[PDB]
Amino acid sequence: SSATSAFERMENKVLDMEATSQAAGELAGFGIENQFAQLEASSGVEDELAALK
Amino acid sequence: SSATSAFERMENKVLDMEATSQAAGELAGFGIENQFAQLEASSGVEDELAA
Amino acid sequence: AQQRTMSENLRRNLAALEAKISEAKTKKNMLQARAKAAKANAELQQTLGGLGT
Amino acid sequence: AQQRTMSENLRRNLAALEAKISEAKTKKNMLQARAKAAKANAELQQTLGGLGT
Amino acid sequence: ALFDRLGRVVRANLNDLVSKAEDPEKVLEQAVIDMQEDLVQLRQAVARTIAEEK
Amino acid sequence: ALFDRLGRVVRANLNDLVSKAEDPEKVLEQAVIDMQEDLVQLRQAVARTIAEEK
Amino acid sequence: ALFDRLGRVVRANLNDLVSKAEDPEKVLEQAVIDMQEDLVQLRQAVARTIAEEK
Amino acid sequence: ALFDRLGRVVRANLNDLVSKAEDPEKVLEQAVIDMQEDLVQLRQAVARTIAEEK
Amino acid sequence: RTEQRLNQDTQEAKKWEDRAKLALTNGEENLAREALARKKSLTDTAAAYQTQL
Amino acid sequence: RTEQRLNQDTQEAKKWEDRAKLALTNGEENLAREALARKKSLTDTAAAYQTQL
Amino acid sequence: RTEQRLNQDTQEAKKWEDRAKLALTNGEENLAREALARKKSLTDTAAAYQTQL
Ligand SMILES: Nc1ncnc2c1ncn2[C@@H]1O[C@H](COP(=O)(O)OP(=O)(O)O)[C@@H](O)[C@H]1O
Repeated sequence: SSATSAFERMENKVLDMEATSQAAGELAGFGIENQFAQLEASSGVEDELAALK
Repeated sequence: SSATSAFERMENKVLDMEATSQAAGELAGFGIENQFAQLEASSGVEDELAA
Repeated sequence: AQQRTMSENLRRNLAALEAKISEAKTKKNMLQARAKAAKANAELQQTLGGLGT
Repeated sequence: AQQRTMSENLRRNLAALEAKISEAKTKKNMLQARAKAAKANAELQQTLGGLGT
Repeated sequence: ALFDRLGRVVRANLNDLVSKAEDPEKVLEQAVIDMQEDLVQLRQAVARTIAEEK
Repeated sequence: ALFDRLGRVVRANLNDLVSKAEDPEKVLEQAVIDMQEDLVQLRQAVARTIAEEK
Repeated sequence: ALFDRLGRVVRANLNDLVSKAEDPEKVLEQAVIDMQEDLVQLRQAVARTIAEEK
Repeated sequence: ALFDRLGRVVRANLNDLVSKAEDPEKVLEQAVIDMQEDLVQLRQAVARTIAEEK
Repeated sequence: RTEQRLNQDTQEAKKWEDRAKLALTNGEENLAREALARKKSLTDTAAAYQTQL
Repeated sequence: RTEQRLNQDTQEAKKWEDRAKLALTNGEENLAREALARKKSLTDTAAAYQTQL
Repeated sequence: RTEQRLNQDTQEAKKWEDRAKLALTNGEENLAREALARKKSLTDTAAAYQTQL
């Protein structure tokens, strides 16, 4: 009946929802890191070519 | 009745066409750079010649 | 002496109150303007948007 | 002396509890933000996902 | 799934019925009128922030 | 606990219903009007303590 | 189990009926609307997240 | 004891129902309000304590 | 109307162009930079109008 | 429409290339790297459009 | 139909195969294996499709 316990219940609920979203993404077909890593390498060599000229 | 909430309503309404803040930031940078880059350069040389 | 220093403190609170109100008015108006900018932008997204009528 | 001793005890306790509440308040805001984020993330993954009819 | 698909069929049909009955030229015109109005309101709004600046 | 939680659910729902129906722009405006009024009253109040000082 | 098989047959028939009622020009478009509606909500969440960081 | 066990089962079911009716955005906020309301009262006690010392 | 808009900015641009030239001739860098920047802005606007036209 | 999208993306990529090289020259390398990332993103988008065209 | 999907799976399999080369160069066994696995899945579907065709 305390406000703090109500706060804690909802805190945990939100955290579970975040965890649900993380899992949902992975099940959907998590890429990201994929694209990001290729963009990083691409920008790497791009910086090298720019620096060169 | 609070200004903090008033801000939040406005802030959210904008997120209707983007506002990652990476927009304005990156943009302005190049803008200010390129402009003042030459501006100052061409002028200084040009002054001495004209005199 | 007592009434004067009491009054001085009250006067200081008055100055603080006035400053805060001034700030709130400034903030209020810029927010109305920013809200209107958002509304206008949304209507341009509509007209210069996708397909419709 | 007694008044001072006891009113100082209350002040420490006021400060501790004020600190505790303020923690909860700032957490309330970010948790709300997180909740919204999580909700939206789940809705998009289901809609954009090929799974289901 | 059955009723979720039902909803999709129904919403799609309804939007097309609305589009059909509606005259897009009047709507387009009206849209421009509204944009112009919003623009005027923003100009006034900008003027107030200028006024506060001053 | 059951009815204490019931109260929490109910108060939260009610505050949100009030917030939803209410227009915050009018309230914000009204708040500024009230603050300005209080400020004026305090200025008069200050003036009386000044008057008593004198 | 014949009841379940019957249910399956009925559900399949209904699914076929609603599938047939689909028209690509309206439906494809309708799907894009949905994806758009959903995006607007996710952006608003990101909007708040950014505000809190600030 | 079956009566007590029955009561426990009923209370658990009711607790689950009211738990489900919770919505974090409204409820979390509502909890902070309560903590605030309570603080205001404690401060007033401290207010009096200070006055008496003086 | 598009032509008139283009010309208006061309006319204003020539005013700040000349001011900049006078400033450059005198050797007053600060005035030259100010006028130049104003000219630049107006000529960019005029370019946009020319394309539209 | 595809043609228009393709050309527009190609043009923006050239702008970000220029911007990266200007930033790099000034000695703001981090900004240049960021610019090269924007350039790359637009190059890929344009490429997709080219094949689509 | 079968021809469309099949010819598409074969092209996509390449995107995955080439990415595996990049992942190893980046210094990552884990995503290199995943990239190889995703390449396999499309290769297996394409095999099935060609036979069906
Ligand atoms: N076929 C359509 N394509 C795009 N937008 C549409 C279409 N039909 C209606 N709209 C309207 O335009 C808006 C497009 O969504 P929005 O999220 O603004 O686009 P984006 O996600 O590209 O920024 C929607 O709010 C919707 O009401």
